Amino acid sequence: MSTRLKIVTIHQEPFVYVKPTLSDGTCKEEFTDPVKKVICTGPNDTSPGSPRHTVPQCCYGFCIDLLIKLARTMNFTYEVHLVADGKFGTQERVKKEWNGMMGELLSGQADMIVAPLTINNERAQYIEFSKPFKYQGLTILVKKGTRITGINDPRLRNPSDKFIYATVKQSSVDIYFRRQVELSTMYRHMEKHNYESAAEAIQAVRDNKLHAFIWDSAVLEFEASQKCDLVTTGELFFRSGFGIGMRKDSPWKQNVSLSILKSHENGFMEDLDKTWVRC
Amino acid sequence: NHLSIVTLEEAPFVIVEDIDETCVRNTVPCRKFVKINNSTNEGMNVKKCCKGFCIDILKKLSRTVKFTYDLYLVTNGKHGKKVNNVWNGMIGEVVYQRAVMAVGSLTINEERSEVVDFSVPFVETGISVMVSRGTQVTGLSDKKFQRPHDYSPPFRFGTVPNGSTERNIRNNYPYMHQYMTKFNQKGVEDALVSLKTGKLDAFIYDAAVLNYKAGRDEGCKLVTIGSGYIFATTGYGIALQKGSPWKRQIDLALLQFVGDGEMEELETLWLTGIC
Ligand SMILES: Cc1ccc2nc(Cn3nc(C(F)(F)F)cc3Cl)cc(=O)n2c1[C@@H]1C[C@H]1C#N
Ligand SMILES: N[C@@H](CCC(=O)O)C(=O)O
Repeated sequence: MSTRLKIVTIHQEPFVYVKPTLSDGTCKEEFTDPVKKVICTGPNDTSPGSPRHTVPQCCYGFCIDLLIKLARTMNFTYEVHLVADGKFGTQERVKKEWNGMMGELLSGQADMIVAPLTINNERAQYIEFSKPFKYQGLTILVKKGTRITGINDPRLRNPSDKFIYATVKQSSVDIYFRRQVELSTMYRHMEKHNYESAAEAIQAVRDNKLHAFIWDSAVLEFEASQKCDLVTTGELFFRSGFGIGMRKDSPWKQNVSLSILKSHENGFMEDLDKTWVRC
Repeated sequence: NHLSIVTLEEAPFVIVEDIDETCVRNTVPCRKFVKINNSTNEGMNVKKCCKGFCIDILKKLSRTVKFTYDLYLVTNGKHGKKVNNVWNGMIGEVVYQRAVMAVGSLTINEERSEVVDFSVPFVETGISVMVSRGTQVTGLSDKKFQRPHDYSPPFRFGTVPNGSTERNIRNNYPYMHQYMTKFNQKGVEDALVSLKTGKLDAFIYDAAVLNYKAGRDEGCKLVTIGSGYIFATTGYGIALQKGSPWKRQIDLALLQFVGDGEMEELETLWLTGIC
């Protein structure tokens, strides 16, 4: 007996902060106004091909504030968990299979995806995306001192083992560089250096391991505003939106979108942007 | 397969021209019903030519989604206004099934979404504020807009009513709205002239149109406050009948156009400016 919604999310600052619980299994009461926090069960152990031990964790950020607003608006009960494999989600050949939160949602392990999940053709062929709650693009994260003109820079268009540039494995950035033949040369360099997570990639730019990180501007711009040793370069390419993901059959699809439109019109979405996003 | 499509002129999205004796270059044929006189319902469909950003989008969706169309310009209202729970404009055309879809500078909003289905947004818009360069306003939240009579003389500002902008101001800023109605403008062109000739201080309007207008302003006098800042961000979408079988293929083709860099090609071709 349960008409409670299974919500899947991923660790992605500043949208989803993931921190451990206190010694009693509760969240450290923080303040912006109180910081609204949820219990999010997830694997404590990263690394591929390793056993995943589900532990309660604390979840907060732009997307959590958004979920709470969605639950209160549509009158739904929910429970939150982090994506077991730590990925956003691509369709790979095994017969083809979706991995990450995409795989999770399509199998019924999740009833909803609440994360900075990019709306794209490949995913929209299989799932329902709400109206976007954020419009953003792709940019490049370099170390303060590195110079690049953008996506048309010869250090990227003409790759070499000298300058290492990557993205996140099983992400939409991976889907974009793979689908486009005009970027096949760049995709061939990237495939060898792609990280399991954006945090790992961001740290690798801090530790001189990675020299350029092609990622979502909403995340890169936020990162550059905190970590002054890193800066974003060039304008925005593949301008895309972030949306809520549901199965095509979902009875919440029309109401999820109306709530998002409401929040854009009444300033709520601009509030989240001020609270969580905006050297 | 052969769809009735409604549009409305608004440059650079929809541009209407007179026929050459057919439609030339990048123009598609569009009809407009023109009344014989004002004391009859009798009229005739005049053959015209349509081009612009949204017309190129239609041409691409026609080819990709594999449909043919009969494009017409709305004559009852403009974009869409619900009067006594009865929609006019492009929205009304779709609601009352005279059009399978509406293509144009059509803003996605919550109340319109209740009566029509929208495609994914394909142009970022919302509310922007145009002023002569040097006007000290922080944006819609500025006390010059919020409490205009706290100023001697008061700030003179208006919008073109009956569209999504006035609806948003009516809903969010009740005092600002009732104050604004004396500065209502017949259209964009009138509004820009009033600004340029000191009859108006600020023009509150659709972000995408205002940014295009600022980018093409002669002498670059007129600007949008902030780096072309957008309040109540939303987008332009194709409006379709509730539960339309065309929505799916149309969303997929639009997201395909973004993936392939076809969107940026149109944005470069139609929307880039000097200023
Ligand atoms: C290509 C494109 C162009 C404009 C655009 N503008 C908004 C602006 N916008 N629009 C809304 C609205 F909810 F009204 F649709 C919310 C926001 Cl943010 C969101 C958005 O995602 N855009 C997109 C991506 C592909 C489409 C998708 N999905
Ligand atoms: N694009 C607007 C028209 C202009 C406006 O009222 O801001 C709409 O669809 O209503």
